Amino acid sequence: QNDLVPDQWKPLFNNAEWLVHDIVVKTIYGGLIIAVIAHVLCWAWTPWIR
Amino acid sequence: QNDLVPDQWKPLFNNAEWLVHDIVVKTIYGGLIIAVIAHVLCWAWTPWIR
Amino acid sequence: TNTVRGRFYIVAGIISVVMAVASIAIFWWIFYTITPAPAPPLQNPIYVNYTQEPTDYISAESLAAMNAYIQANPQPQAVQVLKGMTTAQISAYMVAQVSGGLKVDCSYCHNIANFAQQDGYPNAAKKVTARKMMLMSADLNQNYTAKLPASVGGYQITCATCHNGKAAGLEPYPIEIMNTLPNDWRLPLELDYPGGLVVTGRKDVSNHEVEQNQFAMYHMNVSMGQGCTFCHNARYFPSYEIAQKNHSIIMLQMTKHIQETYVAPGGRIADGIMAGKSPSCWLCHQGANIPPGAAKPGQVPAVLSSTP
Amino acid sequence: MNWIVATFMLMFVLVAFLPLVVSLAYTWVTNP
Amino acid sequence: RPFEFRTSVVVSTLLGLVMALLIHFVVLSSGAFNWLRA
Amino acid sequence: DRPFEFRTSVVVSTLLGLVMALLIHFVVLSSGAFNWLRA
Amino acid sequence: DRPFEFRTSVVVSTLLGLVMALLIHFVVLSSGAFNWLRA
Amino acid sequence: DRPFEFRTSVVVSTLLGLVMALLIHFVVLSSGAFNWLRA
Amino acid sequence: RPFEFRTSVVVSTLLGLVMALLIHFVVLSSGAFNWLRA
Ligand code: BCL
Ligand code: BCL
Ligand code: BCL
Ligand code: BCL
Ligand code: BCL
Ligand code: BCL
Ligand code: BCL
Ligand code: HEC
Ligand code: HEC
Ligand code: HEC
Ligand code: HEC
Ligand SMILES: [Ca+2]
Repeated sequence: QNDLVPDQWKPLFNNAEWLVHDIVVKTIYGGLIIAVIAHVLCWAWTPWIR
Repeated sequence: QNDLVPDQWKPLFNNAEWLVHDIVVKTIYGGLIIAVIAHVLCWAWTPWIR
Repeated sequence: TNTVRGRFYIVAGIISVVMAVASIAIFWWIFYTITPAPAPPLQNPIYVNYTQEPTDYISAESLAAMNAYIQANPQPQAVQVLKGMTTAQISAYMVAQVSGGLKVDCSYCHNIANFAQQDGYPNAAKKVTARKMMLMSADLNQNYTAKLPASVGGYQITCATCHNGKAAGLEPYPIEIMNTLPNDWRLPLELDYPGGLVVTGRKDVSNHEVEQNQFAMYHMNVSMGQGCTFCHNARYFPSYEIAQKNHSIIMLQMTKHIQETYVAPGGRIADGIMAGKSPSCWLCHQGANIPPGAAKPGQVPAVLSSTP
Repeated sequence: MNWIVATFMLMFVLVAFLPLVVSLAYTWVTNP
Repeated sequence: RPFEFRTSVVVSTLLGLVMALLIHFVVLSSGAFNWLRA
Repeated sequence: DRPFEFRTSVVVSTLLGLVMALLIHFVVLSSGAFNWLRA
Repeated sequence: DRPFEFRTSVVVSTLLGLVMALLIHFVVLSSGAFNWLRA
Repeated sequence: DRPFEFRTSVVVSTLLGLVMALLIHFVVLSSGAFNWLRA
Repeated sequence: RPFEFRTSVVVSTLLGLVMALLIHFVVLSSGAFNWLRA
């Protein structure tokens, strides 16, 4: 159960939920990077604030 | 389990609820700062009171 | 009261109420701060809710030729319809109402070098059709809108009615007004009025005829911008206690007359002055109970008005 | 139209829904 | 388990989201700022 | 015991993100500020 | 234990992908930008 | 034990294939691009 | 058994009948063939 979970987050996360949470945060980081690049490219194409 | 939560609000919060509440208040403060910055930038762009 | 639970409940209730009212307050403050006020309707001295201006479709050479012709001809030289008017008045009418109800240039129908010329230039058919449309307007508001009472206002039918600033390409039945109807339904102008769309209590009629009635009735109240209760007391639809129903009977007769006489005279399209385009209630009333292109009383050549 | 009075009246119409929602939530919570 | 805290946070999040959407649409449909113009 | 289950938070966040992506795409497409699928 | 089951995630992903593909194909066909299926 | 049962997968695949076949046949028939059943 | 023969037989028979009826209706409504004309 509470083996890989750090001592601070023991009452919240299980052993499986910690791994799922790690996957989720990595996905969110990748999505944020891709979104930043997409927004920069769209501003280069056509600025939406004039 | 009632640990690390002050006795004043013990009849309301657990320790997990205490951690969730801390996360919520930190999120609120960050959002408030970003909102203030956004309003300043929008005012510099186009004032709405003249 | 003594426990934390009751104090929390009271504080939560007051916080929720104040947050709701403050949210509504700030929403409406922002809304009224940034949202512009609506524009007031037109104050044109001729039209109800229509303007000829800006007159950018009329070139400078056209105005120069108009002024030269007025200077060289105090009186009209060849007029068959517009009688009792000087060249100045005719030109004012042809600027404000003709060519301002179609939004075209003086060279659309005329020859700039000589305004009295009849043929010899490739735009004589336009002038012929324009004269026929003057005669039609005279007839229309001479024996159809002169039957309405004075409580409606006494507005006249002019060129900007039925045109709304376009010369050709007029759409009596746009796709925007076919929202709940089949996109091929047309007004049943081959019937007689009153009596063409009466269904109540009839045993030689069924739901097919009631549907055909309802299509026309929804067309009517989309063309007026109103509900069914503008012309009816909904507790008895046969009743004639609202004056708009009699006004509508007169206007159904007028539009049937337009179909029979000017769209397909004698049953053949080739003899009409319109390109086989049957009228509707929407063509004049563009979502209002008084057409925007209608002329105010006293603003139409007297020969083309209801007074003669 | 005032649009500020109408919104408060709409909020009253909506808050008329609350007791039935509380009844459903009570039934769900009390029957695990 | 007490129902007060979860209910409060859920209603707060819903209110914030709805208010943000409403204000954004109101500002967009007004034309005061350039923003998304043809 | 926990105030919130992880499963509910994941489900809600995923649904909200998908709905918001669709809404923004449709609003921007309908605005007409960008070319996109013309003709 | 496990917050999610693999079967549920597989079903949700398949349904979402199918719906998205159909929606995009319909939008592109109705736009008129590409020649594709013309009389 | 077992995540997916084979019978349900077979049934779902069969129904999905049939539905897609019908949809594409009707789209192509009503598009008017091919001669096929005309007049 | 994971598979029942009766269910497969019933499903096949119903699906064949429905498809035959549908094809007949589409083909007659098409108007391509000179079939049952007044
Ligand atoms: C949604 C579709 C499928 C599915 C499709 C895939 C695919 C495809 C892969 C996996 C992979 C994994 N899946 Mg899976 N998987 C599904 C459902 C599950 C479920 C579940 C209970 O439902 C679980 C527990 C898992 C578990 C796993 C892990 C065993 C494995 C490794 C995760 C990882 O390293 O991500 C952590 C890393 C990330 C999340 C990377 C982030 C992705 C971003 C968006 C890419 C952009 C890069 C960016 C520009 C750079 C930024 C760097 C980032 C900070 C990392 N999957 C669903 C049903 N899964 C991976 C694998 O097996 O390795 C070979 C893999 O490639
Ligand atoms: C500039 C043009 C407009 C105007 C346009 C807007 C618009 C548009 C918005 C506001 C919003 C606000 N405006 Mg304003 N506003 C104007 C003038 C005013 C005036 C005034 C007296 O002039 C006042 C008092 C305000 C007051 C306010 C507040 C009610 C609010 C800012 C608080 C906030 O959101 O932080 C509170 C902080 C939080 C709620 C924390 C939550 C935020 C966190 C960070 C989550 C963000 C979501 C994120 C995108 C999700 C990403 C997830 C990841 C991908 C994983 N405005 C003028 C007239 N205003 C915003 C609002 O209503 O938000 C509720 C808003 O969207
Ligand atoms: C002229 C107007 C300006 C503009 C002026 C402003 C001003 C002024 C403000 C913003 C703000 C915002 N603007 Mg802006 N903005 C513009 C155009 C845009 C466009 C666009 C496509 O054009 C977008 C997408 C945005 C989007 C945004 C957001 C980043 C932000 C709203 C925050 C919010 O929703 O909090 C409310 C959301 C919530 C309360 C819910 C979010 C919480 C999370 C996401 C919910 C799920 C998490 C949780 C774990 C799930 C489980 C829940 C339970 C635990 C189970 N703007 C234009 C250019 N904008 C506001 C801001 O706050 O800046 C940060 C702000 O004040
Ligand atoms: C650039 C032109 C437009 C604009 C068009 C869009 C469009 C379109 C979108 C945004 C989105 C965003 N925009 Mg923007 N945006 C504009 C201007 C703004 C302004 C501003 C002040 O002007 C602000 C504050 C924003 C802010 C935002 C954020 C709220 C949001 C990015 C969040 C994010 O990181 O998602 C990153 C996404 C994730 C973290 C989710 C993870 C996605 C995964 C990794 C990819 C899944 C793809 C697919 C489904 C899977 C493949 C299938 C296989 C089987 C595996 N925009 C202008 C007006 N904006 C996006 C959004 O709402 O998403 C939530 C969005 O779709
Ligand atoms: C090119 C013209 C159009 C366009 C038309 C389409 C159409 C049409 C489609 C896409 C699809 C996609 N487009 Mg595109 N797309 C355009 C522009 C864009 C832009 C952009 C910024 O301009 C972006 C970001 C995208 C992004 C995308 C992705 C979201 C997606 C492809 C990845 C995927 O998930 O499927 C990859 C698929 C998988 C990873 C799953 C594998 C599926 C397997 C192959 C099963 C298939 C079933 C098979 C036929 C059955 C036979 C089985 C046998 C009997 C055994 N498009 C332009 C405007 N786009 C597709 C989509 O939404 O799919 C979900 C889609 O159908
Ligand atoms: C050529 C003219 C049309 C076109 C018209 C069609 C039509 C019509 C069909 C397809 C189908 C397909 N088309 Mg195509 N298709 C076109 C253009 C495309 C393009 C493209 C980018 O241009 C693509 C990617 C495709 C892709 C596809 C595939 C998705 C699909 C074939 C794969 C499959 O699963 O069948 C392989 C089939 C199997 C693996 C299952 C076979 C099952 C059994 C053997 C057959 C049924 C039983 C029999 C009828 C009765 C006997 C029962 C008793 C014993 C008596 N088409 C053009 C526009 N296309 C088919 C489809 O969607 O099928 C699902 C389909 O019907
Ligand atoms: C010729 C004019 C039309 C056309 C009109 C029809 C019509 C109409 C039918 C078909 C049917 C078929 N057509 Mg065809 N078809 C056309 C063009 C095509 C093209 C093509 C690429 O052009 C293809 C691939 C097909 C393919 C097909 C097959 C899907 C099918 C024949 C195989 C089958 O399963 O039936 C063989 C039938 C069986 C194996 C079932 C037999 C069952 C028993 C023997 C019969 C029971 C009836 C009996 C009265 C009951 C007995 C009870 C007594 C009391 C004892 N057609 C053209 C456009 N087609 C048939 C179908 O869909 O059947 C399912 C069908 O009815
Ligand atoms: C077609 C819609 C026309 C447009 C455009 C213009 N005019 Fe016209 N005009 C038209 C007709 C059918 C007639 C004859 C009326 C009749 O009863 O027969 C006229 C007449 C004139 C005249 C009178 C000249 C004369 O009789 O000697 C003038 C001075 C005149 N029109 C001026 C004029 C101006 C200035 C125009 C541009 C604003 C203009 N016309 C356009 C039909 C049409
Ligand atoms: C409603 C009963 C109308 C009145 C009032 C006026 N016109 Fe008209 N006109 C009407 C129709 C339905 C059409 C056909 C439009 C089409 O798309 O074909 C016309 C056409 C003309 C034309 C010919 C247009 C062209 O050939 O391009 C002219 C020159 C014209 N109308 C002139 C005209 C004038 C001068 C009017 C005021 C006296 C006038 N029309 C009124 C319907 C109606
Ligand atoms: C004014 C533009 C009207 C609107 C708006 C509506 N109706 Fe009407 N209705 C109007 C007239 C001039 C007539 C007489 C038709 C005739 O040929 O004499 C009618 C008639 C009916 C009837 C039948 C009356 C009868 O004696 O049986 C019905 C049932 C009816 N109208 C219904 C109706 C509905 C449902 C309306 C809202 C969609 C509606 N009317 C509007 C004039 C006008
Ligand atoms: C252009 C030739 C029109 C056609 C087509 C229709 N109408 Fe009309 N309508 C027209 C004018 C210029 C006026 C005002 C005349 C006046 O002296 O008031 C009207 C007025 C009406 C009214 C009265 C509105 C009111 O508030 O009292 C009604 C009810 C009306 N018209 C109905 C109506 C219907 C049902 C029509 C289609 C059959 C229709 N109108 C066509 C000009 C024109
Ligand atoms: Ca329709």
